[PDB]
Amino acid sequence: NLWVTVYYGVPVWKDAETTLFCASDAKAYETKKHNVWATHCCVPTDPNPQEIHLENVTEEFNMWKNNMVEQMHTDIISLWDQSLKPCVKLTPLCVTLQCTNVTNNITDDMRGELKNCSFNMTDKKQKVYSLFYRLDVVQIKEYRLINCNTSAITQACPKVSFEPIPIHYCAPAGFAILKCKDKKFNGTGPCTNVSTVQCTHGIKPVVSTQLLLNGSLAEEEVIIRSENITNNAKNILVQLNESVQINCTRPNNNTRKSIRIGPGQWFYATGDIIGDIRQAHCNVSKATWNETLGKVVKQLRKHFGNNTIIRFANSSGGDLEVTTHSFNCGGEFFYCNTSGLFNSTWISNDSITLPCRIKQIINMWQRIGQAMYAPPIQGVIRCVSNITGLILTRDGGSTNSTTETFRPGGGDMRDNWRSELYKYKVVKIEPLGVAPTRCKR
Amino acid sequence: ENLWVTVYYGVPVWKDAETTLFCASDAHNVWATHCCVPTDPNPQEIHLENVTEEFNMWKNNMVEQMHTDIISLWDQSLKPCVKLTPLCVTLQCTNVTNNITDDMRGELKNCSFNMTTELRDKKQKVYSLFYRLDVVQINENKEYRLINCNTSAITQACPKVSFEPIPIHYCAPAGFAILKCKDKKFNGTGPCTNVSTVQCTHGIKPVVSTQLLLNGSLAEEEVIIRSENITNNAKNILVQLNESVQINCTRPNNNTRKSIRIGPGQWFYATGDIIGDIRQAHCNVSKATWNETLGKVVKQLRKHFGNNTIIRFANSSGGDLEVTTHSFNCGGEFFYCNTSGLFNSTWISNSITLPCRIKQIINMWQRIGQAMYAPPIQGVIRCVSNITGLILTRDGGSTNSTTETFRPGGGDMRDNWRSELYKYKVVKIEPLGVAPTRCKRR
Amino acid sequence: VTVYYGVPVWKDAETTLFCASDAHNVWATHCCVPTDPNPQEIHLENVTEEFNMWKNNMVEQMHTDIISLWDQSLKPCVKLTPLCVTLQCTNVTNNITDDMRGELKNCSFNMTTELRDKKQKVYSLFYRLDVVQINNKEYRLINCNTSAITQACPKVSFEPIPIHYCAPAGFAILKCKDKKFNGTGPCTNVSTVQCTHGIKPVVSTQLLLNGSLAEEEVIIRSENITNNAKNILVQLNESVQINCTRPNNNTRKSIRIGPGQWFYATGDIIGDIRQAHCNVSKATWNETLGKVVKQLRKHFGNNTIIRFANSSGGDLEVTTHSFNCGGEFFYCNTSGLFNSTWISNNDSITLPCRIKQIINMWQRIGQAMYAPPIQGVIRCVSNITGLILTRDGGSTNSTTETFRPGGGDMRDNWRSELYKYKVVKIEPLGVAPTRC
Amino acid sequence: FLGAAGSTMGAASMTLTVQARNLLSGTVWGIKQLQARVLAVERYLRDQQLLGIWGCSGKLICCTNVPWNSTWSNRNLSEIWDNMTWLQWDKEISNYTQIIYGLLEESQNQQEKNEQ
Amino acid sequence: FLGAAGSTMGAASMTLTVQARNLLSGLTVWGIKQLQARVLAVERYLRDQQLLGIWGCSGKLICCTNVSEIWDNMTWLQWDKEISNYTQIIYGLLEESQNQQEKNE
Amino acid sequence: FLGAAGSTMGAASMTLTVQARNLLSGLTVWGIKQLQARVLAVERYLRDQQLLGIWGCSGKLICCTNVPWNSTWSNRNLSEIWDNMTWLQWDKEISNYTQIIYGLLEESQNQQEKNEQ
Ligand SMILES: *[C@@H]1O[C@H](CO)[C@@H](O[C@@H]2O[C@H](CO)[C@@H](O[C@@H]3O[C@H](CO)[C@@H](O)[C@H](O[C@H]4O[C@H](CO)[C@@H](O)[C@H](O)[C@@H]4O)[C@@H]3O)[C@H](O)[C@H]2NC(C)=O)[C@H](O)[C@H]1NC(C)=O
Ligand SMILES: *[C@@H]1O[C@H](CO)[C@@H](O[C@@H]2O[C@H](CO)[C@@H](O[C@@H]3O[C@H](CO)[C@@H](O)[C@H](O)[C@@H]3O)[C@H](O)[C@H]2NC(C)=O)[C@H](O)[C@H]1NC(C)=O
Ligand SMILES: *[C@@H]1O[C@H](CO)[C@@H](O[C@@H]2O[C@H](CO)[C@@H](O)[C@H](O)[C@H]2NC(C)=O)[C@H](O)[C@H]1NC(C)=O
Ligand SMILES: *[C@@H]1O[C@H](CO)[C@@H](O[C@@H]2O[C@H](CO)[C@@H](O)[C@H](O)[C@H]2NC(C)=O)[C@H](O)[C@H]1NC(C)=O
Ligand SMILES: *[C@@H]1O[C@H](CO)[C@@H](O[C@@H]2O[C@H](CO)[C@@H](O)[C@H](O)[C@H]2NC(C)=O)[C@H](O)[C@H]1NC(C)=O
Ligand SMILES: *[C@@H]1O[C@H](CO)[C@@H](O)[C@H](O)[C@H]1NC(C)=O
Ligand SMILES: *[C@@H]1O[C@H](CO)[C@@H](O)[C@H](O)[C@H]1NC(C)=O
Ligand SMILES: *[C@@H]1O[C@H](CO)[C@@H](O)[C@H](O)[C@H]1NC(C)=O
Ligand SMILES: *[C@@H]1O[C@H](CO)[C@@H](O)[C@H](O)[C@H]1NC(C)=O
Ligand SMILES: *[C@@H]1O[C@H](CO)[C@@H](O)[C@H](O)[C@H]1NC(C)=O
Ligand SMILES: *[C@@H]1O[C@H](CO)[C@@H](O)[C@H](O)[C@H]1NC(C)=O
Ligand SMILES: *[C@@H]1O[C@H](CO)[C@@H](O)[C@H](O)[C@H]1NC(C)=O
Ligand SMILES: *[C@@H]1O[C@H](CO)[C@@H](O)[C@H](O)[C@H]1NC(C)=O
Ligand SMILES: *[C@@H]1O[C@H](CO)[C@@H](O)[C@H](O)[C@H]1NC(C)=O
Ligand SMILES: *[C@@H]1O[C@H](CO)[C@@H](O)[C@H](O)[C@H]1NC(C)=O
Ligand SMILES: *[C@@H]1O[C@H](CO)[C@@H](O)[C@H](O)[C@H]1NC(C)=O
Ligand SMILES: *[C@@H]1O[C@H](CO)[C@@H](O)[C@H](O)[C@H]1NC(C)=O
Ligand SMILES: *[C@@H]1O[C@H](CO)[C@@H](O)[C@H](O)[C@H]1NC(C)=O
Ligand SMILES: *[C@@H]1O[C@H](CO)[C@@H](O)[C@H](O)[C@H]1NC(C)=O
Ligand SMILES: *[C@@H]1O[C@H](CO)[C@@H](O)[C@H](O)[C@H]1NC(C)=O
Repeated sequence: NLWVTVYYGVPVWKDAETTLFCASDAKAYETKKHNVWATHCCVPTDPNPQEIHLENVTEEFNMWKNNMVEQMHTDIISLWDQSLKPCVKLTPLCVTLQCTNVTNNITDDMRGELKNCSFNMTDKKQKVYSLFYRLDVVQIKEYRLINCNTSAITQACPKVSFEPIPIHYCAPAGFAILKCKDKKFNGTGPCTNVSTVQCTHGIKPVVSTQLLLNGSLAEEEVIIRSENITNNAKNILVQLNESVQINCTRPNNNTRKSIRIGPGQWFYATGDIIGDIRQAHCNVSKATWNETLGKVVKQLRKHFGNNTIIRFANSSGGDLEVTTHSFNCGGEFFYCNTSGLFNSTWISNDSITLPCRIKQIINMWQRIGQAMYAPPIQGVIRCVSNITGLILTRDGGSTNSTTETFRPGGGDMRDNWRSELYKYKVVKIEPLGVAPTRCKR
Repeated sequence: ENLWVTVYYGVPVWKDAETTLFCASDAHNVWATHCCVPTDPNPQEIHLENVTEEFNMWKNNMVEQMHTDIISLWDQSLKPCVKLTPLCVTLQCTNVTNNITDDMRGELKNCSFNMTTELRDKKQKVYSLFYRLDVVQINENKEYRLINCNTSAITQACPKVSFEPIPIHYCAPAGFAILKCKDKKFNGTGPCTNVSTVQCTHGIKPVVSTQLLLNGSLAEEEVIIRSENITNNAKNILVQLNESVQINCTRPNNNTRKSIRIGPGQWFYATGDIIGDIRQAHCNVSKATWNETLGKVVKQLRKHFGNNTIIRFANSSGGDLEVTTHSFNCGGEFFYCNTSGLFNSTWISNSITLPCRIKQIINMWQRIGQAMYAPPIQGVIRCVSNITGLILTRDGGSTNSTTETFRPGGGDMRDNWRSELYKYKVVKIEPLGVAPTRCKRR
Repeated sequence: VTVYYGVPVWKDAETTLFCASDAHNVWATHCCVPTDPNPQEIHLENVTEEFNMWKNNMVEQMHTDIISLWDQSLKPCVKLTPLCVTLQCTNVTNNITDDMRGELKNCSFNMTTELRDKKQKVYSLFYRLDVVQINNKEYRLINCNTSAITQACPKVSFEPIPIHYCAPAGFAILKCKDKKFNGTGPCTNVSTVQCTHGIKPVVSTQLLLNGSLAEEEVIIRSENITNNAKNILVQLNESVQINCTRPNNNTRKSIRIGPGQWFYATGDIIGDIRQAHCNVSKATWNETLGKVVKQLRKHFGNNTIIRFANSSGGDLEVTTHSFNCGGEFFYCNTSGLFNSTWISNNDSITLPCRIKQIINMWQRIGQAMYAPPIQGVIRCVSNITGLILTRDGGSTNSTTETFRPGGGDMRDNWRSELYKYKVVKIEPLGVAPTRC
Repeated sequence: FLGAAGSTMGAASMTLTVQARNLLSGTVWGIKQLQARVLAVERYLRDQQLLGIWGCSGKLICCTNVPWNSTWSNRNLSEIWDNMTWLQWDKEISNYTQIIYGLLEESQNQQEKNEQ
Repeated sequence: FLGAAGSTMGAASMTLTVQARNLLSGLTVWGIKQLQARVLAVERYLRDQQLLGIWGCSGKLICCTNVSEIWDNMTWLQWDKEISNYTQIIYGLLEESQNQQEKNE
Repeated sequence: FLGAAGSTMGAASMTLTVQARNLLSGLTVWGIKQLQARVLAVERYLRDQQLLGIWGCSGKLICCTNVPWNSTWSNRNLSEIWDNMTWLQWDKEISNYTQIIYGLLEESQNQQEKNEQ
């Protein structure tokens, strides 16, 4: 004598792939007035990021199959591309350039690094000149710009800022985001300390390779995470327990040369350099880096053996985007060496200076059909960033050895977001229960 | 009396309506541009017993909507493609004579010209072949221009787009329903006594052609002739065959493709040299099927023109190739075939080879503010299609002693999309109404 | 505290209204919603509503929509960048009257054609206002190399039609029917409507042409009447008819400028060359001002002398009366109208006009439209329905007030019709204490 | 779904649930689909609000305090609930639909104010 | 429609069905703004119904709740403006009362 | 919000009715995705309400109905599915044939209405 009864408001949910909305706090769009992030992720949030603890709930998480990562990746690309649509197309610059070397008060570390180029710019022609970095100019003393034969170069608009601000992803009604609070969670499998939230904690969409800057830190220990740690085709994301401070600069005091190339269409060229010309560079504390790397090794040996030799080595060959520390400082684009950071063998005066290159024609997101030109920044650039995680890869062939080699590397971008979104899962709420079984009318 | 109003929700009634239909399809095609909607594995028909409903294939809503959607998709697919505007230069064109058969002596030209390069300060000299239909004289002398360089920009169609028709199922949302006529001879308009309800259409391939309709549905048992005001010459005549006729078409020349960079990320695909000898493109229709097929049409046709007269077939009237010839799209190549070899007969009340012309500059929606350049195909083309119907017209006049002459017609694409969508109509469900009963109080 | 739903209340709100019209025109291809053949209005008995025409968001929306449509219409058109070349003119002296001496010039120039490797030499006429001499006489277009000059498309009409703005669901538009309402404050006799009346988007400067008339005397509306920084909008009771012409029988040469592009050049004038002009009935104009003056005295004193004078200065967009007749652009001299002193105690006025082709539409620097020529003789007739006036900064040190024509900002033209309308949001849910 | 369309009025009353189930549910293509979904909701809500106004919310069949006017139809119940269908009925009383609906709204307005 | 707006609070209660029905009954690229407008209109409708739902007034035009005597010389658009600063308290109280009423289920 | 996994208690279903307050709490390029999300939120809301309506459960959180429970669906008696099992587990146990139970609920309500009207 059992009967169907219907219950609405039942605490049941299912894994789901949906569209999350992007939100920011109420000050971000008052201060960062022309910032794309604040402008578009305009929904106010975080008055209180209140969690609901789920007593006795075990939930399975998987950071490498997380749709939140794929959505963020797409949202970042889409916004970036939309932001450049109304910007000046630098097609008048695809002419033969005549260049000479800048030899004026230059250091020995930059001979041949800067070039002084001139050309005939669009019934009228005007001879103009500007400075370019070696990386953007290819010989054909006749030269042309890189990415002038395969794609158009779009000048980034100087009125819009891309400076990262925290971004919160928020569930639409009918959905919820679950968090894994287990400390020392390795990105996969069951999590027993779980809570429910409306939005994520706020992730800054910082773009870098090899070293991950301005992210969150591990609570107790360095955490090594990978899809398959015994493979070689997978990257290892290392989340640090403490941040490492890195101080970067572009010491040259630059000027800006504004050239009109059409009806309100302006091109911004590097004008000249005030004072001595010196190499861009980044510093880290030597002592801090040494301790930090030692912590990484201690938590890495657990997967390789405590009698296994762990050595670090620098990157393999390839384009600068993957072989160097791709990094954005002050709005300028840096490509730092890093070989001074990953050069040691671990067996069971106070700083490191990394030289950096500067490049103005940038091919973002590993695409090749588009190129962006970064307008010069006047004055001197200095920034201080926090290294919060590393991306390492492992050499194969170790079967015939007692030593493993780890190298910095990886430029897929998704990994820079997997490192922050690893603790979140999206679930659909299914409030209607049909038949717990109890009574007749 | 004592009858009271009672309100019923979920009542099976409807009215004719115009709504938005959406795409569904089965497992880089322009006909499936994010058509991420499956069809049912069983788009089950719900038969309506004792329901008779009025259908009208003319003045429908589905035909105009289909036409609009096709043009929109076409344009959307061409938007992100290379413009060939920079190629409107004077061409230096001579005759292609090496190993050319007699039929082809004047058909192709070898044109050299100045073309742009990646850099603004550089120029290159290139050459390509053209069909004479795409190239005209500037004044008189080897100086030529492309046919549309005084009309519109020519957009190169994007490579990796096949444009091959996929049956498209049109589906009605929510409270709308598509009613289908299951009669065999409903004859375009009027009540249909055997109908059913469906959610999506059967799947219509958007085949684009003129005069002859290819790869459509066949009539059941007998030929069906449908025309608005058939005892007129004002409207055309749609003939649906009850059997197919195969037509075998080819472009026998082993053409090649010459890829030329014209700018920073832009390529032009030129017709290159031809390997082997050059022959004329053509279509083959078997006499063994055509004569019988045409005779069946005539027998059915001679109902509306009296049961005692002579029916004649003749060729098309003068006009543009898009209306005077039979247009095909095979492998992406555009053919303009001569059908006067089919429509030439006298019917008394008792292998056909069609030469074809080819074009690369296309204006298919009868618009001239746009034009498309069809890239050359690096290979030899053969296709066999099913003729499932005809669009015919007739001569006007009066005192001709009941002599009837029929000619190929059409060219207006909305009439190709009446060969399908004639049995379907969309209605709006209006599931709320009232009736009296013995229920005196709320 | 009972909860009620369907309560007749509202709050002032800013929303987006949609355009509708009666059944190639720029508004006709936008305002695609047909209007109601029999629109209804609901009188609200005993409803007083505060109106403020100077804070009316409907005006701001219309302003934005008109500009947007105009710009969108000009996007798929010919850029005239290819024509910024040295031009070589000779003064045209071919049976030109005295008042037209120096107005037209005939230049030869080297322009593009169908093929990019060919050039053609053409000749065309220009109005002096569009051409600058560079120091044979060499010429360039005004702002030839600094502005983006776009040819208007010959296929689009900008003739104003009586477009209506209609409320979206959840909103309503209220009308002020008080015959003497001065633009601000409470209004009784308020009605609820779904759409505004049809308002022709007429563009003008000093004189407001076409639209509605006041029923009871001349009504003078301003935001702050003692503030000389504000314009005075004066609505007339009877229109003043103006007969305007472009008397020259001009021709048009359609020449090729690109592969699928045509440029329209002014060709040889077929007939004799005369000055463009507008005719205002003299007696009507004098009566019209007398009515305006009486109403001005009500604000400035019944013992105050009222004087009219021409514009104090500025460019053509504010110093002349500008308008568009059939696509042609006129800049008329109104000093012949605003020249009198009013004492408390069969003829006509001809206003000479100039024609200009490159238009700095909506007063945006760097953006201009090239108006193609129109062949034949052009005529139009229009109704002066209102005036825009300003006063001289003479402080209080005078017994005479001087009024001059205004112009410039377009928002003030649209405020002349959208002054009786207000948009409100309906809020049907509410509560009240009851015995339950 | 509409299988009962040819059945009589009193027969079709057994498929009201069947039809109610599919009245809400059952890059050019992308925009068409979004527009279609919005329309489905708008039509659904207009019908549900109307039942709400009439005091029939939540029911497929409801009786109200409105007598059938003898001028709307002149047919026996044995001729209305049988011997014809809803398509025919809808056409026969089509010109009174807005009258009946206005009366239904008024009758409920009175029933509700009478309850305080 | 809004014809009763200037009458009196009492009498205007007799036109509730007119206003309720009229708020629901009413090439493509720029038009996205109109599609957004339609969606927002639907959400506004549902917002009111959703408040009636949580307050326990669903399906009603005149709802009796559990939370001087004029109703003649004061109208809607007057009285409801005076309580604008108190209204949010009322809405909170209406929800709280229903939350306690829900205990009996 | 999702405050418990304390077996199939069911004594505090009011808490998740906040998802029925979902609308009360509320250059276009990717704004389409956000627009689609708003439309879907509305459809989900309306579909649950339609379904409770058609079954005769509208306006209630706990609806005691006329469809008997079958042993072919689940035969765990009662303590097993009330004191020891959670809602997530229960949903898994009766994850299949929910369309059966739902279809039966609609048939039952249709019968209840024809017997009254
Ligand atoms: C104030 O209102 C008045 C009307 O009360 C308005 O004057 C009218 O303007 C229109 C447009 O300028 C005039 O109509 C034209 O008349 C000529 C006569 O030859 C026609 O050729 C014109 O036709 C065009 O469009 C055709 C479309 O097929 C084309 O084929 C043709 O080539 C032309 O391009 C058009 O019909 C109308 O005659 C006057 N009215 C009077 C009485 O003269 C006035 O413009 C408004 N005020 C303002 C400032 O706008
Ligand atoms: C990691 O976070 C730090 C901040 O916590 C980022 O550095 C900050 O970057 C902004 C923008 O580049 C700097 O703003 C500048 O301030 C000067 C003040 O005189 C002003 O003149 C400039 O016009 C500009 O507004 C800010 O000063 C700087 N903070 C510090 C301490 O230097 C850093 O860039 C982030 N890292 C990465 C990789 O994004
Ligand atoms: C880059 O090259 C330009 C010439 O192309 C140099 O400009 C000249 O500098 C001298 C310095 O005495 C001036 O007198 C000339 O008038 C300048 N020429 C022009 C065109 O302006 C410029 O100094 C070089 N800059 C660097 C960093 O090498
Ligand atoms: C990185 O460290 C170097 C030192 O190794 C810093 O360079 C010194 O800067 C001081 C400034 O007063 C000079 O007096 C020294 O002569 C410089 N030393 C050398 C070797 O050049 C450099 O500034 C640091 N960079 C950053 C970003 O802080
Ligand atoms: C009618 O249908 C036939 C059969 O699908 C089409 O011809 C085929 O097209 C595909 C395209 O990839 C080729 O691979 C086949 O080899 C073709 N068939 C033959 C016999 O060669 C035909 O093109 C369709 N007709 C029209 C006008 O589109
Ligand atoms: C710049 O200096 C480098 C030094 O190695 C030399 O190889 C190069 O040819 C020089 N280039 C120019 C343009 O002078
Ligand atoms: C500009 O063009 C002239 C043409 O004679 C050439 O001599 C000169 O070298 C060019 N200048 C540059 C910087 O390319
Ligand atoms: C993490 O940092 C704390 C100090 O904050 C330190 O005591 C602890 O040992 C560090 N973790 C590891 C793995 O060394
Ligand atoms: C970075 O700069 C700060 C001062 O702004 C200094 O205290 C700190 O030691 C520097 N860090 C490194 C790694 O050089
Ligand atoms: C890595 O370091 C070695 C020296 O140990 C050097 O030869 C090699 O070029 C470096 N590679 C990169 C990408 O820095
Ligand atoms: C050469 O071209 C002309 C074009 O009019 C044509 O008439 C002639 O027959 C051609 N000669 C050939 C194919 O030898
Ligand atoms: C068949 O079609 C013709 C077309 O003109 C029409 O006149 C005729 O009435 C139709 N026959 C029937 C039975 O509807
Ligand atoms: C048409 O028939 C001829 C007969 O000689 C044959 O050579 C040719 O290949 C046939 N063409 C097609 C397309 O079947
Ligand atoms: C078309 O080709 C097929 C073989 O693929 C052949 O059987 C058929 O007879 C041909 N048709 C004609 C009209 O020649
Ligand atoms: C056109 O180009 C020729 C080139 O010799 C020049 O002489 C002529 O003056 C140019 N025409 C004009 C109007 O400048
Ligand atoms: C009207 O103008 C006077 C100055 O002429 C100013 O003091 C006064 O405040 C203004 N009134 C309003 C309502 O702005
Ligand atoms: C202008 O001249 C042409 C000459 O052909 C004539 O046909 C036309 O009627 C004239 N128009 C006017 C208004 O004089
Ligand atoms: C159609 O009519 C027959 C009687 O002629 C009846 O038995 C059958 O049930 C009807 N069909 C429907 C759908 O009601
Ligand atoms: C308006 O006020 C007058 C005052 O005498 C009153 O008699 C009349 O009934 C009121 N109108 C309305 C709609 O209540
Ligand atoms: C649902 O059916 C599948 C069929 O393979 C079965 O494995 C699964 O256990 C069933 N679930 C339930 C709740 O009965």
